Amino acid sequence: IVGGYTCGANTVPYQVSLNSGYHFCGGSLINSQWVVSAAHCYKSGIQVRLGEDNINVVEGNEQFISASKSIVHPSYNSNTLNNDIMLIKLKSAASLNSRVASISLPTSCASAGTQCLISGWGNTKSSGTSYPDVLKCLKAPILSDSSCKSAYPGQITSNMFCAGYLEGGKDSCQGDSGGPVVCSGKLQGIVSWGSGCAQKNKPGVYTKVCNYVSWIKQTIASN
Ligand SMILES: [Ca+2]
Repeated sequence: IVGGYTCGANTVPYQVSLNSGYHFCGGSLINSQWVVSAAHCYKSGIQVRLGEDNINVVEGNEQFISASKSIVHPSYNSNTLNNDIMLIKLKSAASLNSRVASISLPTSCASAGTQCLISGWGNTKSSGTSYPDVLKCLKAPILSDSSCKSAYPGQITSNMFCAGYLEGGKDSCQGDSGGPVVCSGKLQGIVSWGSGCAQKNKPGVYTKVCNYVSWIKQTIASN
């Protein structure tokens, strides 16, 4: 997260870190057994780390649970990033309390102008590289479809939305991938892609979670 703020420990209780020897992506806990992330975050041997603030220090609220199975969206295209969503099942159910909690799925899509919270452990610099140990947060609005398409001609599908600031300086970034965009207590987006980070006229692009609720529910019901 570039141009954000330190969230505070366990203030984003649905945020998870996906670990394969190291943090590599975010995700969102949506029930005791399941995490939503980006399909571009797929790999084998994932450990889901819940209850994290400092990802390099054991601070007392962590639950580390291996994934039993990952399900990339059936129509994910890794070239275009269309349908950039994946479900991850935990081998055992997480213990839920106020520091580790699920986030609700949307029942309606969010509109441009809605304010959201984007979070993660990704790079905090728009030029060069600095990875934080503690969770970072950014409040940002959803942008209009027309501004999003104008920013990224030929690239924005009906399964994507832009959020952030056209002036630059405030965005998600590498290592935030897969993490949440939460608006009015609902998971509306997944950190997906963008041109660099925090660049002028190049806002963040997010997977439009409301399009996937049917798939998520039916997949959980049978897996
Ligand atoms: Ca920790």
